Amino acid sequence: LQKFPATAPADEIYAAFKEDGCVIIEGFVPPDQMARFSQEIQPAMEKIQVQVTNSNDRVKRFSKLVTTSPTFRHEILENDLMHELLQRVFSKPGEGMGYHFNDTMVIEVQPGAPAQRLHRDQELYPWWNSMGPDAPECLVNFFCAVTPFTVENGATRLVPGSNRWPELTLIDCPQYDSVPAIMQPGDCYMMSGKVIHGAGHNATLSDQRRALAFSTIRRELRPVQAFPLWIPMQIATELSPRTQAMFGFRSSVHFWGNDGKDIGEHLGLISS
Amino acid sequence: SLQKFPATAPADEIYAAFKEDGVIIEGFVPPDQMARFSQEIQPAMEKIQTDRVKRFSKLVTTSPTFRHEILENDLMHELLQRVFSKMGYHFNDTMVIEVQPGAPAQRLHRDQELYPWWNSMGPDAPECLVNFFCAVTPFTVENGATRLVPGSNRWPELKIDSVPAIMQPGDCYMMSGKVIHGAGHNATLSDQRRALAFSTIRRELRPVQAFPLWIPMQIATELSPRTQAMFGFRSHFWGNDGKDIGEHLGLI
Ligand SMILES: O=C(O)CCC(=O)C(=O)O
Ligand SMILES: [Mn+2]
Ligand SMILES: [Mn+2]
Repeated sequence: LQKFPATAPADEIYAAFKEDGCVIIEGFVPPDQMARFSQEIQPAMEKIQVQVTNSNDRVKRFSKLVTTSPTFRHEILENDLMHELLQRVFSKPGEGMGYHFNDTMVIEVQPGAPAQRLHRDQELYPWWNSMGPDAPECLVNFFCAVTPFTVENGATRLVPGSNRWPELTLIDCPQYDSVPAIMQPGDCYMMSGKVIHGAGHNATLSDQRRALAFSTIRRELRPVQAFPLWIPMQIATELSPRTQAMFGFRSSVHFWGNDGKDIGEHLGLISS
Repeated sequence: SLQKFPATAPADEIYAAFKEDGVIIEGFVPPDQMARFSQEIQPAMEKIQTDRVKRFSKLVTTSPTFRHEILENDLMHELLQRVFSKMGYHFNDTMVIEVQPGAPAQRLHRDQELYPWWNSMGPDAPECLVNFFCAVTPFTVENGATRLVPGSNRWPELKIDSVPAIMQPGDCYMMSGKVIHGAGHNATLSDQRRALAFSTIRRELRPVQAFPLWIPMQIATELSPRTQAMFGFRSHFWGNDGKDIGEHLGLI
């Protein structure tokens, strides 16, 4: 797993991403912004009841971020490097923006919580493993640290070469060896949907491991969150245009449109 | 390699024909519904203007007959369950395409070029898109009936022999995204070939129409629950933290 500062050119960061399916970006989010956001979402996180048994076994998952945290909708969402890398991954010259959000979720592995099974994120699109290691990307998660990731508080366990394996399968597996995603608040891993990984078991006793996941998918795929339905137009009018398209308030013809027109015309976001 | 079945035909006998040839269903939509629907969308279609083809998608808001009768077709869902489910399908688009006198032939294509990676998955790939292309007015060799190619789905690598899609009002052609086809030249002087397209796609795929964002909720409440999920007003995809989006919108 290579590592870059977020001051590094996008061509550089994305090259390691293509090769290994997986890069680490240091200060991908400014640590002051991450702690404002984290502070802002805290009354809501406290209001979440942990379950013990499931992917929600002693894990907090919370997606109401753009509606709850001003720092998220105004500053954290407006990451230029993210869009450079997303552009390079998903977009074709002349087709607009080739990507949108699948989900934007804070995941907090509680203490004692168990190692999540080794999966690929692209198992969500069941057919995608068949196109093989040389398939186009469907999914890229920018899995960010809100609080520190240690090996023992549940840092994501990643397999670096998974990106290029012979047969991408449901991990029916013939090899049935993982590395922790150690990082500091503000860092992030940028992970292909081809990369095998899973949450780590939080062996600590009070270290609530908090993360901020930006799950992005190609324009032609349906997201797990019905964002433009449950986000209010009040918040949407505070987002930048590229961010409104991230959440399905714009079409920025091809998909998610109104008779070939952008849906944002209908919603008032675009005026002729 | 192209078969025709009634609408009383057993859905598997219909799905078995779809599967190997990539199926015609006579009387898919009852002719009297299709007739009334076409009457309701007619003012709005009057209100529309080198390509000499009219396309109209605001069917759920325009037409009570479509909204309440034509959308509720139990055979359309029996077949989509057999094609997509492991509700594992939703709508891609609902369009009235009306080809006008003199309009040229449209280029042959597979509908699944919309998801540009699907052809690479070959002729044994899972289905991404099913179109139920139902005839509103009659289709004839003259007025530009669709040209289709029946075995072109099963081809190893995804000027050409074809069949015209001859049908009466109410008949559908149920067509895989893998099937090559194209509207014909409308050579008539007066025959506006009107058609009704149900483009359906599997649940993991995005639609070209942002239905739940332009169909008003005054309409959305007068859809059956399966038809609300068809249009994106219910839901695991398209949710609200795993919870059904239907709740937050008040329909559940
Ligand atoms: O939190 C982690 O370490 C991984 C989480 C993950 O992979 C998921 O939420 O699907
Ligand atoms: Mn995952
Ligand atoms: Mn077509």
